Amino acid sequence: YYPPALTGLRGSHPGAFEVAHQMGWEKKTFDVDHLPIEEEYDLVVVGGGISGLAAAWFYRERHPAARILVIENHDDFGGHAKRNEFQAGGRTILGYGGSESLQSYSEDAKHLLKRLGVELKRFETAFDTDFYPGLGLSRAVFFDKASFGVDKLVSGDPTPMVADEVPRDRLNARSWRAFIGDFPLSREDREALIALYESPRDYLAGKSVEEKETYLAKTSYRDYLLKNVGLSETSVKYFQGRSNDFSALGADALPAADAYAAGFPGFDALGLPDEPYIYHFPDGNASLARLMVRDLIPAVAPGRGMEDIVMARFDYSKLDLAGHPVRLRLNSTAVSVRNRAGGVDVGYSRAGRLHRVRGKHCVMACYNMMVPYLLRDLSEEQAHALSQNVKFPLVYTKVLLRNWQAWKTLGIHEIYAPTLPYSRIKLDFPVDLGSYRHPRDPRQPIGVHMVYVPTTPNAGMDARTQARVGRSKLYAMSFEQLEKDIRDQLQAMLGPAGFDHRRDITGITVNRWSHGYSYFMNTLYDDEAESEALMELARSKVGNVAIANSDAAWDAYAHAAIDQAVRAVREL
Ligand SMILES: Cc1cc2nc3c(=O)[nH]c(=O)nc-3n(C[C@H](O)[C@H](O)[C@H](O)COP(=O)(O)OP(=O)(O)OC[C@H]3O[C@@H](n4cnc5c(N)ncnc54)[C@H](O)[C@@H]3O)c2cc1C
Ligand code: HEM
Repeated sequence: YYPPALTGLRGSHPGAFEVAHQMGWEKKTFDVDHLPIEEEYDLVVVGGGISGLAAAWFYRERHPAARILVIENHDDFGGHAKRNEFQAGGRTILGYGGSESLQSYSEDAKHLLKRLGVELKRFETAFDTDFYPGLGLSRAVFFDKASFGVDKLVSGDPTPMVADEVPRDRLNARSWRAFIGDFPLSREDREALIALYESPRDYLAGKSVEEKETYLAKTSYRDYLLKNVGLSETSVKYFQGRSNDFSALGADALPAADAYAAGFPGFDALGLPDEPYIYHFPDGNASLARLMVRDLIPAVAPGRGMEDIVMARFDYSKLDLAGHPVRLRLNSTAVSVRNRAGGVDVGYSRAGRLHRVRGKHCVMACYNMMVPYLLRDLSEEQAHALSQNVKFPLVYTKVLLRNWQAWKTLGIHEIYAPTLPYSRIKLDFPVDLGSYRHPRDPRQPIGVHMVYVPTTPNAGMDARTQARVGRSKLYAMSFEQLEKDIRDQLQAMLGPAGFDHRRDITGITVNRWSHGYSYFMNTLYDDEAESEALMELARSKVGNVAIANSDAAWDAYAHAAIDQAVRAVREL
């Protein structure tokens, strides 16, 4: 029993969500008040992600002898932080199923990393930052026939990005004029894009700095480019999907002020008033989850420290052993949380069967939108606040390739596709850590990472609706349909250099994050003071039940997941 080696439809896989959807969609309720209490703990944690795991860890630090149960509905621990594995040519090749890297922090977060043996500066040498640039490789843009008239792959992209692992002097980029000159657009559209970089103008002339800023927070980037810079509808399509990965929506939902702060073009002349993105374990932040699980339940794997975790062998049969004071219980959907007698009764469903356990304390570390269906003591106001945290769907696909000669031939290590389902397609980060060595030889297998976000661009939707509609679209897609999109797009982009998707793909893992990033405050649709009041109301302590998850901070980062766990534990 070893989830990390599974391929196919992963992420929120079949079996993880059905009981939750009976509560959320059908309003079925699962009461356990008539069942005997089976087990008793000091702390019961709902949700086995980084935040739930952190809550167990900090609670135990404060209560060394604590008995702790973690209830988790996926078939593996870690939530968004999942380890993916491939086998090729005798060796394991690692990938990240979701939460990707760390930055370089509260004292509590520092204290957690140190106690786990995570030295952040180790990545200065573990991340092979000059590997792809040293091979002469650059980032490219892929234009699709349907949108631009013809398929064209344009390399040498100098566009600077928010979470950039490439040293800026090492982009192997061309000039804006040279690079844009190759765009499959009319001469007029190319001149207009080029002038965007070569000859910025004050497109908001007349307005003071304060009025410009107000305007930019209430105007989408797309509209700013359309109405103020004057780019054509065909030009702006170049920008449509650039924000898909880091914000979970396209340029039509990106506030222009947020585009400015992300380094997007168009603002240099308005008169308005970086760190290497290399903190990446070979399986992403699943290492952080695995680190905590081993530290919490030492029978699961041997060793200690950030080096040997990478290839440590986890025995899942040791996760949920009684007597062991910390127990992690997978494939288990919590359905009921109720204060009683200075304790908390927790009900969960497992293989269709209901169970009841007790803790003195409870931390709700699951999706915040799930909490109203579980916590029976919520006022209507707080339940409603919780339900306003509408999470964004994302899909992170791992693809194993026989070789990557087609990438070498095309001179690329990463593609941006403005309008296709997958907007980000890249050879995986080259990272050597512990006994794991990143693939090096283009004749040999390598992992590809690629990001698909089911946005509905230019429809007039607010962000919450784009999120919910995105989930409807994902729900309506079989694994077969997802696989076709992968193979169709890889074939169209790499086909010209000899790629053959049927011959050259030797593994596919689709991590379906239907409930991906936490909601965050979007100044195009939300009022800041109202949004903050909703946030603080939603995470309010309820008796002996505290609420965590990154959701509780409206902030989709592993460090928010840790700090919300810390706050929750201290309240208890
Ligand atoms: C695709 C993607 C990429 C990301 N990349 C990064 C990155 O590079 N850096 C970064 O800092 N952050 C990143 N994140 C943010 C990520 O959400 C956090 O880093 C962290 O993984 C979230 O931890 P969590 O514990 O808050 O939530 P989760 O990981 O979502 O854990 C909550 C868990 O509770 C479970 N649960 C829900 N309902 C129930 C129930 N009724 N009973 C039991 N369990 C339940 C859920 O299924 C889930 O497994 C990324 C997120 C996504 C989706
Ligand atoms: C990949 C699998 C999934 C798909 C395709 C999916 C799809 C959807 C859709 C279309 C909705 C309605 C739109 C919305 O309100 O956001 C929804 C809502 C919801 N989902 Fe999921 N979902 C999945 C997984 C999960 C998981 C893993 C959980 C919890 C563990 C979950 C719990 C819920 C709940 C509770 C709601 C109700 C939201 C509310 O009432 O506020 N779903 N999902």
